[PDB]
Amino acid sequence: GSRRYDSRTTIFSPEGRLYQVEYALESISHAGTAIGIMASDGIVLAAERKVTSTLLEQDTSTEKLYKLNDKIAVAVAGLTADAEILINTARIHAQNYLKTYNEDIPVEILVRRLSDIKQGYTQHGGLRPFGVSFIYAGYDDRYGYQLYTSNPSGNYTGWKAISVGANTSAAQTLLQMDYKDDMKVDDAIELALKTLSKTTDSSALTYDRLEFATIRKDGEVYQKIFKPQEIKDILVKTGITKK
Amino acid sequence: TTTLAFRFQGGIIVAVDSRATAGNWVASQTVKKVIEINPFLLGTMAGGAADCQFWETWLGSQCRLHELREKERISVAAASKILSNLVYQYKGAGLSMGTMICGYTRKEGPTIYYVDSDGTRLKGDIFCVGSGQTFAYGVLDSNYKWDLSVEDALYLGKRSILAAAHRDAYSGGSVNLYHVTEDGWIYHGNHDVGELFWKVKEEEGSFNNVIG
Amino acid sequence: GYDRALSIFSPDGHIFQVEYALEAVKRGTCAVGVKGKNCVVLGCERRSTLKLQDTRITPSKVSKIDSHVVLSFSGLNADSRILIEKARVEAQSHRLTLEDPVTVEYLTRYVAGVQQRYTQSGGVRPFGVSTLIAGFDPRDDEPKLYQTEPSGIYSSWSAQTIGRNSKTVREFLEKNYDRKEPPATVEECVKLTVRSLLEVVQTGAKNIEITVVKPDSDIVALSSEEINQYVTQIEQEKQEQQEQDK
Amino acid sequence: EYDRGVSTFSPEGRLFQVEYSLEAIKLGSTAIGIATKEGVVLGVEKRATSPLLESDSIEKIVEIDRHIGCAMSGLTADARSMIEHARTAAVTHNLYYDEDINVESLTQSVCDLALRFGEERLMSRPFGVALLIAGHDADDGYQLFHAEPSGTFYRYNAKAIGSGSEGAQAELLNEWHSSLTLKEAELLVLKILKQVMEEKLDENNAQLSCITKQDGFKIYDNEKTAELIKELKEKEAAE
Amino acid sequence: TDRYSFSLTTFSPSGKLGQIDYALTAVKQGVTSLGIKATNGVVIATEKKSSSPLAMSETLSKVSLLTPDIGAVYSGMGPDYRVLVDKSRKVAHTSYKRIYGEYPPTKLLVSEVAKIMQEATQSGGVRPFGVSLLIAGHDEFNGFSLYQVDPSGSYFPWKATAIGKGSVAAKTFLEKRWNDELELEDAIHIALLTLKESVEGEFNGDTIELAIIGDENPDLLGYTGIPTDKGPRFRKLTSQEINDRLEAL
Amino acid sequence: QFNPYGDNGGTILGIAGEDFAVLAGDTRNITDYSINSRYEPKVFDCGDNIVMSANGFAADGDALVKRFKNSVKWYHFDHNDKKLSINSAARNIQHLLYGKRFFPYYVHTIIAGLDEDGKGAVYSFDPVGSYEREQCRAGGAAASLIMPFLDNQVNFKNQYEPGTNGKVKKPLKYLSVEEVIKLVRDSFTSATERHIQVGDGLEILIVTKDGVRKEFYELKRD
Amino acid sequence: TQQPIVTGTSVISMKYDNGVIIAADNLGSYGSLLRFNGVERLIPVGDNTVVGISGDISDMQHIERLLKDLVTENAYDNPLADAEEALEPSYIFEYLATVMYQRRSKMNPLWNAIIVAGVQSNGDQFLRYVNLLGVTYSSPTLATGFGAHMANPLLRKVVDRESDIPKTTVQVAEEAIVNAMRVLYYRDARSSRNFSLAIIDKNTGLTFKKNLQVENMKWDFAKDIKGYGTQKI
Amino acid sequence: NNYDGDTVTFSPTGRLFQVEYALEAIKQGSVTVGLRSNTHAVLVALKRNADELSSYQKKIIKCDEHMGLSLAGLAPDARVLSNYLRQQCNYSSLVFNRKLAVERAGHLLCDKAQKNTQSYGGRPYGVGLLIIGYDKSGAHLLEFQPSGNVTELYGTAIGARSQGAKTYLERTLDTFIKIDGNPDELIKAGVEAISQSLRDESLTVDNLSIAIVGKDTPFTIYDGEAVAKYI
Ligand SMILES: C/C=C\NC(=O)[C@H]1NC(=O)[C@H](CC(N)=O)NC(=O)[C@@H](NC(=O)C(=O)[C@H](C)CC)Cc2ccc(O)c(c2)-c2cccc3c2NC(=O)[C@@]3(O)[C@@H]1O
Ligand SMILES: [Mg+2]
Ligand SMILES: [Mg+2]
Repeated sequence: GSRRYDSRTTIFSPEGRLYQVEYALESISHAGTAIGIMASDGIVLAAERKVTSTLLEQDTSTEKLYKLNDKIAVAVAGLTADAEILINTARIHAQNYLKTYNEDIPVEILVRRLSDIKQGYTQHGGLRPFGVSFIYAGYDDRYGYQLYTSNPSGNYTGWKAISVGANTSAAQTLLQMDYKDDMKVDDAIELALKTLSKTTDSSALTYDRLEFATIRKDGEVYQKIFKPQEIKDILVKTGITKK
Repeated sequence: TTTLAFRFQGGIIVAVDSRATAGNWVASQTVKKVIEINPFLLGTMAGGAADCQFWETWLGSQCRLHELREKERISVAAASKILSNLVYQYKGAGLSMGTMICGYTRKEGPTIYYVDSDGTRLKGDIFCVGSGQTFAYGVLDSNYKWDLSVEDALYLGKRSILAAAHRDAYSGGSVNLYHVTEDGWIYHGNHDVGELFWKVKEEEGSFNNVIG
Repeated sequence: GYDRALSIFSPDGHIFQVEYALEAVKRGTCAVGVKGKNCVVLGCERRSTLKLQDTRITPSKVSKIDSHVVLSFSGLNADSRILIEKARVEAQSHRLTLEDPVTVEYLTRYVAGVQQRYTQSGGVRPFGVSTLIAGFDPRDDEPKLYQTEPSGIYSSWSAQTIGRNSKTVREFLEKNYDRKEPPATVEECVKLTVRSLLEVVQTGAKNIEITVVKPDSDIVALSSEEINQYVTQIEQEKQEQQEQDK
Repeated sequence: EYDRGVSTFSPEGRLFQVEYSLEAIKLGSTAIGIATKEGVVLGVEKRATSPLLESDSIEKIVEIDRHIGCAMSGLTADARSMIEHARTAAVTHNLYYDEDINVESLTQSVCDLALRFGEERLMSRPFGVALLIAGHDADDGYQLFHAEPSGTFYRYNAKAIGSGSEGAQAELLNEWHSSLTLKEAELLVLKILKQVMEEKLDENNAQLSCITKQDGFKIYDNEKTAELIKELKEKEAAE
Repeated sequence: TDRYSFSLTTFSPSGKLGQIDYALTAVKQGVTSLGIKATNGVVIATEKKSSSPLAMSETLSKVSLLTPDIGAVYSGMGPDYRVLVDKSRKVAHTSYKRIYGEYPPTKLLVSEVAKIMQEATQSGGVRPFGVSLLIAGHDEFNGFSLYQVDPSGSYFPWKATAIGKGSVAAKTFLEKRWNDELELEDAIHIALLTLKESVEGEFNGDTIELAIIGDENPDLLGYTGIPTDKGPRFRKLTSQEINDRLEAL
Repeated sequence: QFNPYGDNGGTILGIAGEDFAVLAGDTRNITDYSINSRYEPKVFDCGDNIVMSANGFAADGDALVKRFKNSVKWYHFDHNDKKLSINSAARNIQHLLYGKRFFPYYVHTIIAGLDEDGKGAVYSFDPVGSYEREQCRAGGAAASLIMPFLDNQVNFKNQYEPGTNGKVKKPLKYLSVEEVIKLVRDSFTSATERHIQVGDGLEILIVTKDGVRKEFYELKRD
Repeated sequence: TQQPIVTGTSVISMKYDNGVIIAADNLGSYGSLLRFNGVERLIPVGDNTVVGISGDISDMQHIERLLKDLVTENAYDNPLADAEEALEPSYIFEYLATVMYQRRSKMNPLWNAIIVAGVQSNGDQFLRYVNLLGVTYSSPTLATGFGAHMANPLLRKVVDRESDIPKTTVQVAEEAIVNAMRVLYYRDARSSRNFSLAIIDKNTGLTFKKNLQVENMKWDFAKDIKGYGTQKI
Repeated sequence: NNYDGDTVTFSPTGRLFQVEYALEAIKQGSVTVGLRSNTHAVLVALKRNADELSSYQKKIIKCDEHMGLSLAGLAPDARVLSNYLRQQCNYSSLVFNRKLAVERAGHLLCDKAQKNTQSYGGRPYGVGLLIIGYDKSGAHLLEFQPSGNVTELYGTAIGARSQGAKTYLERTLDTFIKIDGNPDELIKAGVEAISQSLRDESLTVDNLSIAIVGKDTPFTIYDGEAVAKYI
């Protein structure tokens, strides 16, 4: 009957690879570039909008950076709708942890929950995996600031600076070249902006094609999503653009 | 019903009566209230007859399963907690069972657990359960010593069951006596209360109020 | 509702999904386990690809199931977390229902049964992970080391490696592991572990990660500095051997 | 490819997965059982993959009950659930009837699980392991059964399964008689295993076990098996 | 029963999701529909191409009301649009009004319909929706908004855009003609001009649908006496109004 | 208001001999102060030399007997037609009864037959399955009237050797089949005399190593 | 059913040398109100079985439908439904009794007392009883309700044992049944003068008499009864 | 060809192939013959051993004291169907105090197999059955095929070389149909019928199984020395 139409998403290749996982990674390779950099006093997320038009309302547009929690945010690379499904689930899990323990959820717990959801989609159900890669930028009182990365394979890793999406190899090479363990948050902003401007397939890096976020620090952290005017200001300040 | 079990230097002594009553009518006096779970574990049948018998036989089956799975004797704590979890899963459903699981293992030594239908699981040294638990408790607590010989401990358990059978109306029939060492349990005979009373009265100088 | 039989037999008698999971294990990082006289040592290779990783938050290859037993793995990281979580839950359940922590063989048997079930259920692919489970039984000082394979096969080992280039490290161990004289002290065991890894790691001590398990729940992961000291001693001895030959 | 049903009948009137599991068993380790009026002996080739493997952890002979033992040949991981079900069935029959379950009844209950596969009353694939179930009951005395993933079971006076089964079976067919003793059965199992094993048979790559009405199911420790191997060497060097 | 538990939309080795691209292509082959956001309201418009001249075009509405202040137009497969508008009308109550006592904001209703379409692209035994939606809404805190929803489940906020056959040309005309200081009538005029560019047949108030999310019309509320309750903002223009604004041009 | 239980009276008695067993019961079935039937047997042969009775609620008794006969049929079917030992039947009946632990079969159960050693055997079960093997056991309405009498004439209780001044008890012996039949008939006649629910007829099933035979005897009808 | 509403009174039945006789009044009582007349409580099944139901009339109609469905199902794929493979009285009984005991065990019984009377294929007389509790008993005389109290002594005077069945003629049994019906009409407040009577003879077959009435009633002595003790006029 | 993957797929000629593959599985099984007179019904089966150290697979199953069957093909499917038939006889005897009619048993088996020969994921049964019984109509012999076709016959045979036994029964029909009240003669007739289907084999006490049912004769199986008088 229906056996003739099953794509069998959760099967191994003769080489020992998950077909749909590799294909989702290839899909995300064509998506926008998102870069996270964790300095000693903050975390910076910078993403490039693949969808660009002169009539695109960028004021109310959020296609790359989403707030999971007052302490945790995510940069997205890939299918926006699958990412939003996973983001809704992550927000629900974070609030469940908050209701259970009366303490904000640690970053790795949420990251592992999302990664296990992704993994379960790659081992059973016969359903397609989520074509989304996440860069988590979070803060908690245990590990301080934290940068994580998760892919459709269900694997999650921790990074000082990381990039997902298009041209991740050149971005990672540039970061390894210019990253320093002692650098501050503004240095991370400059490094992320320069890496994006040097790894963008577009002509130039402008405010309309950028989303920016900073998790900074009292005993309180501030999660600031940059507005288009703030993005243009930081672009003209870091020397990438002229005004 | 009167059941007692206590651990001493020689091992564990278990002693039960054999009377089963439905009100004022003694249904039987040949009841075996010591359930031979396995050659190393014993259980006392106090409370609901069918409940205790059925669930302790099921406990023996589960112990055999554990031994087949782990190639090792099940610990007294493990079997007692199996029975406790079962009865707790059947809590409020109407089960009435106050039992003692007694065993002698290498890891735990001599060990006695009290498991009741209310889910209570208590590791102990001297336990009496049943309608005549008070009488056996009195006798034991008065004459208990860890340094008792096997003979003296057996006689003490038998005498406590005898006192219970005498005073308590719902306890009687005959006394079943077991001695549990590390190599397993040993049956030490069924003693008819009717004749045991006269024997103990003549030899002990007790029960002077009764005339014979 | 998805019950597609993915792990099925081939005309020659093979279950190709299990063998492909084994190949996925082969593509994973190398891990090794060695039995001492009073300890068990687990070594694991770290991906020397990117230097931007955060060593404080990245999940380590050696994971604790209970206070006395640890589990390393080779293969898909995503599939490993499922096994680790199930193993920890079963360890707590065995503590709760038995009032005695799991034996290493029991936890290994549970993991192997989970994997075998995953090799014989509909709509489910087998785990692309092969694990090494090491520890000490409760109230026992004898070392315990076991290996579990995606097919569900589990077996005890004096010393065993699984992952990339596992054949080379296994040859090294079969040459250098004396069953008659196991590594007496912890230092000898850790040195043998690092020597086993150095035949394949080739890059440096930062890739090698070491964990030591000693009886009564004495589990400690060695810092990169101590591992580097061990590698430096081994390299100095190697130079001494190259100069004595001359 | 994977485009036909797992319960599909071959044009010759056979199930694909059953025959393929039989092939998988043919690719397994050797297991030989011999039944005599004094007991049933089961021997298995451990077939360790590397010298670093501890041969003690190769349990290919298991105890179903005091009166029923079982040896496996093939995908031994698949046999874990089968052994668990067999043990549970034995203890459950004991609880229900205050008696030991008959050997043939246990073998039939185990075989009943074989064809419960297909596309939650079904599993994905048949088992990839054959079983030698030996035992003793008061009705039919000592019994040995071969249980296949085809749901079919046969009572053998002597049966060998796994790699090198054909030659071992022929040797059994020529060397077995109704007056064989227990020690003779042990020596015969040892000899045939040594013949079919690629490695030299010693007390570490082979394992012996027996089932007697008195002592039950006893797996021979390596020392007694080694002494029996020495006896067999003395018998062969002087024959 | 439904044995199609496996996904029908999977990743190709090229990384493309096949059924999503095919549904987007089917959308591109659909009748043009556009939306233009102004300073005092939003306008959505489309061509009412009928199958037969015997058919009554008024009985088939391509511009539907989702909530009293949120409407939607489409380009693609009519039946998919009908089932999506029904699902959206119901989800507006179940996942907002019945919980918060207020009509959902435009962004959240768009997100809910996008979640429906994403599940259609990912669930088992289903093909993605062969439509692209332009949803124009107004809420008190975010003001006026215009969103586009694609078969993939993605959505984007637009100052002005179009979809369908003449999508590219329409978008170019809007890029050339739009500004952030436009009144509602100016946006209606620009939409009518773009549609006249995108239509070959007759162009009158009887062959084009056009609705506006503008001011509150208390005459359409149906009851008087509650000052806090004001009229709905969604209003579909009558054929007479469209013909008047066409003769004006 | 619906009471799912009822009482049909009746009295059954089982005595175990050295090489025989006997299970007898009155044939009277009643309800309140009226007689429903004067010959409704409740002692059934279930095969394999196992006689069974479940006295009390006649519906529950018939149900339990039917279920046990079905269990014996399936036991023969599933286990190479193996004969069901009396202890195995007793354990199976315990499990059958305890299956309805919270909706008990309002019946006291008594089975009789021969054990594996060829000796007579009788097993008694309470409504929820508590089972015990006993030499003699009576159940039902007149149970309280018959069980003491048995103690005086079967187990020789309170009977001491004459002239020994109560020092030596009466030597226990194995009663012949004729003696146990005499005792059963006297017990049932006394029950008919003193109990209103016992009478009409007495049916005895005798299980020997040659099979099961019947013996019917009239009783008073008042 | 937890409480009967419309109720049917007594049913009586006995055995005779060649078969069985059953009878029941035609009254449906709404408690104390004699609400419905002409309510047939004897249901014939084939040419060898009659089922007499007493109790809740709704459950009686349910059992009627069940018996009709059982006949229809036995007719299916059965070329011998006319002969060897026709519904025997024992089959119909055992089915009804299983149903009654099941309904009892589910705590929702059929508030009825049923008497199945017929002749088997071999000519043997079958007479058995079931109730809402599932209790089954068989006797040469069987009755429900007040029947079991009053008709049973009169009917047992004719057939006290099985040995009296061969000696009892059809006329004697029918006369005894009519006398029992008259006695019930005398001393049963929920009885009816109109009743129905079925005779299942292994030779004559099934004879079904409806609209029968109680005749030869003695009421003259009522004229002499005055007051309750001391009164004379 | 391309229409043999499922039992849910119809061939262009209107043929369900998986059912024919099951029938072929039966054909390659052992030979079992059935024959009945007016008073008795006999099943004669030739059991087959793997080798000389193995036992002979049982081919006759007892369903009830008045009905039994012999199998040819997959023993597991035979056991499943015989267990279902036991359940149906048990249900009849418990709910209706009535011996199950053989014809109704055949109807139930037919519908049970058809349930498998029309639905996805389910394979047809792989065994043919010969059911003997004695109901109120008399002696009955039925042949059941996993296609769902059950046919009542005076005699028949299934398995390897079954055509010889079938032709023998066709020739000897008027002879054996009149063997009433003599069990041993019908047993010998069945033995001759099954011998008409032997090639390089001879009937021994170990390979022969017999089953007899009829009036005042419950379904009884004869194996081992019990068949020595018929060889
Ligand atoms: C035997 C050694 C220790 N146990 C006892 O000694 C105890 N049980 C018995 O005697 C008898 C056995 C017999 N053959 O008589 N059990 C029943 O009768 C059964 N009742 C029934 O079926 C009924 O509901 C009808 C009303 C009776 C015909 C089983 C049962 C059910 C629910 C219960 O809550 C209990 C027992 C129960 C629990 C705690 C203590 C006692 C219990 N019941 C009592 O009677 C007693 O008090 C006695 O102590
Ligand atoms: Mg009386
Ligand atoms: Mg009287």
